[PDB]
This record gives sequence, structure tokens and C-alpha cells, in this order.
Amino acid sequence: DDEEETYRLWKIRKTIMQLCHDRGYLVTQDELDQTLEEFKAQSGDKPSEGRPRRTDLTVLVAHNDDPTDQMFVFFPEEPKVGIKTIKVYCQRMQEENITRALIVVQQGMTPSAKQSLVDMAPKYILEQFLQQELLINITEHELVPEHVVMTKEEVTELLARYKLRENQLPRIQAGDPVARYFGIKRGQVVKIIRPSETAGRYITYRLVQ
Amino acid sequence: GDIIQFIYGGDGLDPAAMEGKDEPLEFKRVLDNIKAVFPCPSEPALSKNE
Amino acid sequence: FSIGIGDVTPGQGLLKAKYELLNAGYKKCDEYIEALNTGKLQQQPGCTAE
Amino acid sequence: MLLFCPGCGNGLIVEEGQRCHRFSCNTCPYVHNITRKVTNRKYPKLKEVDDVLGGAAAWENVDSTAESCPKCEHPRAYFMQLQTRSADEPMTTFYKCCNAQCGHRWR
Ligand SMILES: [Zn+2]
Repeated sequence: DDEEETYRLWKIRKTIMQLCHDRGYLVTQDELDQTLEEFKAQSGDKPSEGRPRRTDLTVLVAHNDDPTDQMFVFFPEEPKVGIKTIKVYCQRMQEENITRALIVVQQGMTPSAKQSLVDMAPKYILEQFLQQELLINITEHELVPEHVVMTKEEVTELLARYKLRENQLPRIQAGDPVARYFGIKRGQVVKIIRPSETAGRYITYRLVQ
Repeated sequence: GDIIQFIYGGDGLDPAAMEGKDEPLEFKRVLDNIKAVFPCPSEPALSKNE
Repeated sequence: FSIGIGDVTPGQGLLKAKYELLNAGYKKCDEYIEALNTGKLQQQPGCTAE
Repeated sequence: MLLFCPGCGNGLIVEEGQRCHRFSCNTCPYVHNITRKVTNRKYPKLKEVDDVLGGAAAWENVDSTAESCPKCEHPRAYFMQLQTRSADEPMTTFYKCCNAQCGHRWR
């Protein structure tokens, strides 16, 4: 004990940061291969480590298009999050004037918060995850084919090729694990590249709805 | 009018017309048939490069 | 082209092999049931003695 | 174990109302004062403790001796064993092995 806990911390940090890399934010290559002993060097053993503050991270920005667009990652400590803690996060958010942040829960939170997660503000969006999910990166799994989100121009071109109206495309559920991983809202279109049994390849498209 | 697949079965080929195991052709068997039906005694034999 | 009971009657060597085999098989079956009821039987590594 | 009152034949109960605990009836004033200790329970009930410490848990339980496989004998499976049901029945042994693309786990 305190070595399994640190192992979990290491793995969840790896996964969250990989997710942020995949969404296209600033991240440094030397962090990617941060080893568990490297984590032990940067962060001490569990009894000396303050969970709700040690792992918080906000260096990530949307450098791909806007270095001035920053985001947050938070690691609450209480088994179930309460209204006070999300208010503390949101007021910290207002002090830093940022629009997006990530939430991780060890077990869950109050239903009152669940209701609140839909109505913070149109300009403030908060995404909820569970510790027992990000402990593995679903994108690395063998049954998950490569998803690649694509811009408005690419979709324009695609549905110009087949003479489609966008609603004739097959759907991907808004709440699906991979869609929620990539953080794509309604009306976006995703390209799937399926691995054939042979060297060939098949392509298909789905609409987020 | 909504799409189910973009191409039938990923290949577009017809399951009833498969001479192989879900692959339309067996190359060794088609070649040998060509060799046996068209013996061309005049032509010289080919080499790796040719 | 026909079938009769000459095409089904057992020959000479067959009777010997059948008798020999039956004797050996029953003895081995006996050996197993002896092993169980004495409790000396080693249990197979996927189930219990039965 | 159960008790019935000699005077009336109904079941006893356990209670305290004075300096010392008592075995008493609910219909007649017969009672026995427990000064000593009795040593047999009803065998209580709580469900299967499976993932008490699931996954690659602590390393204090490491041990030296281990068995080996009959077929391949690769270097990774140290021993473990388990139990059946309750306080008065046996305990079992399983030899599970796992590299990839198979299904082995010997009893
Ligand atoms: Zn009574």
C-alpha cells in the first residue's frame, strides 16, 4: 500500500496527459515517457503527497490554433464531490478566466452536482470522468479502430462527393466513450479507419448525434 | 434513403462468385489453366528480369 | 452390383482381436473402479474423483 | 444450540437488567444467571470476499517455493490457493497460467 496508490496516480496522469496530447494541446515529449520511478522522484510517497493539489495541471493550452486558450485539470479528493468544491473550482476558473476544465472522481458525487453539470454556463463547460475508466486509455485497445475528427471543409467535401444530406450518415452516440474521450459536441463528423483482415483498409463516416 | 454501408461488404464483391475462400480467384490455378490451354511452342522462355 | 449377408459376416482374425481387446479393456475398467472404491485413485486435475 | 425453559418449554432469550447478565423466558419468571462462558455460535453470514485486494496488490506476501508446468515451463506464475464456503469445510488449490492466445488454468 502506497505503492499501488502511486501506481494508480502514475497511470491516470499518463492517460490524462495522453488524452490532452490527442486533443492537440501543448505537451512536451520528455513528459510522455515519464516513468513510474520518475514520478516517484518528482512526487513522494502517498502519506507525504497531497492528492487534491499535487496533481493539478493547467500548463496545457490549445497551441495548435490558440496559445492564449488554456484549460484545467483537477483531481478532487473526496469520494463524492459536493456543491462547495465545484463552486471552488468555478471561482478559481473565473479568477483565471478559462472556459474548460476536466473532472475526475474516485467514486462519484452527489446527484445535485449531476444536475448542475448541465447548467454552469454556456461559456463554461466541465467534463466528468471516473477514475476506473482513465486507468486505461481506450484508444490503445485492439477492438477500437482509429477515430479521426475532421474539419468543416472535409465534411463539406465528403458530402459533396456522395450527394448526401448530412443527416443520411450513420450516427455515433454523443455520450459514447470514444466520442467523450475526444470531447466532440453534436454536429461534428468522425472518420473511422477499420483494420482489414488483410493489408487492405476500409473507411467509414459517422455523425455525432 | 439513409446509408447502411458505403460499399457492400467492404469489397463490393458478390459472395456467390467466389472461387476461393472468400477471395474471388486462385492465382496458381488460373495460371496453370492458361499454360495448359495455350502451349506456345515458338516463343522462348522468360527469365526473372524479362 | 449387389449387397448380401456375405458382405457383413465377420471373418477369422476379427473374432480373435475382438475377444483379446474386450478382455484387456474390462480389466483396465476394473482397475479404475478398484482404484476409486479403495480411495487410492489420484484425482484428475480438472474435476473430482467421480 | 438452543435453550428452552424447564418450567414452560419456550425458547430463552438473553438480557441484562442487574449486575449480571441473565437467560430468561418471556412468559414465566424462570431465569438463569450466566456467571460463566459458553462456546458455540450460530455461524453468521457475510458474502464472498473476492476483490478485497484485487489486482497487483502489495508485495508483502511474496514467497520462495513454487511449482512448475509440464508443457512449457516459462518463468512467471507463483503459487496461490483458496477456500470453499465456511468454517468447517476444505480449501482448494488452482494452478492458473497465462501468456496469451490460450485458455489454461489447471485445478
Ligand atoms: Zn415461560
